[PDB]
Amino acid sequence: ITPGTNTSNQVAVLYQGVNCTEVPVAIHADQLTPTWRVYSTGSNVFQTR
Amino acid sequence: ARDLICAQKFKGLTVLPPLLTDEMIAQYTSALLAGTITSGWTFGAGAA
Ligand SMILES: *[C@@H]1O[C@H](CO)[C@@H](O)[C@H](O)[C@H]1NC(C)=O
Ligand SMILES: *[C@@H]1O[C@H](CO)[C@@H](O)[C@H](O)[C@H]1NC(C)=O
Repeated sequence: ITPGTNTSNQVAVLYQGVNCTEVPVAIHADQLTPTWRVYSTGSNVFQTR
Repeated sequence: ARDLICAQKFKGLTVLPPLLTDEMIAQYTSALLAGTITSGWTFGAGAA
């Protein structure tokens, strides 16, 4: 959900059609791309439809 | 069982929800109906 490279480098990631509880970002199971991981509590995790 | 949409969800065949919710579409319809009822066709060419 990047707001544009010129404006800022901060980005937001939307995981499509998955409940946040059973698949969060802080799990050490390394759900693909081990180096690619968002911070556990960088921002509040929002669950959308 | 596991329904049919859930079965199709596997094998990488998902469904993207619409951007505009049914409630928002209903609100648009209600606004259009109210404009037509009160202001007639005037609101379609400017202010109501
Ligand atoms: C971002 O876009 C604005 C709008 O044209 C521009 O003035 C500005 O220079 C751009 N940023 C950079 C770092 O070039
Ligand atoms: C996600 O899982 C939790 C715990 O199982 C549940 O309480 C919550 O309702 C679920 N959310 C969705 C959107 O299914």
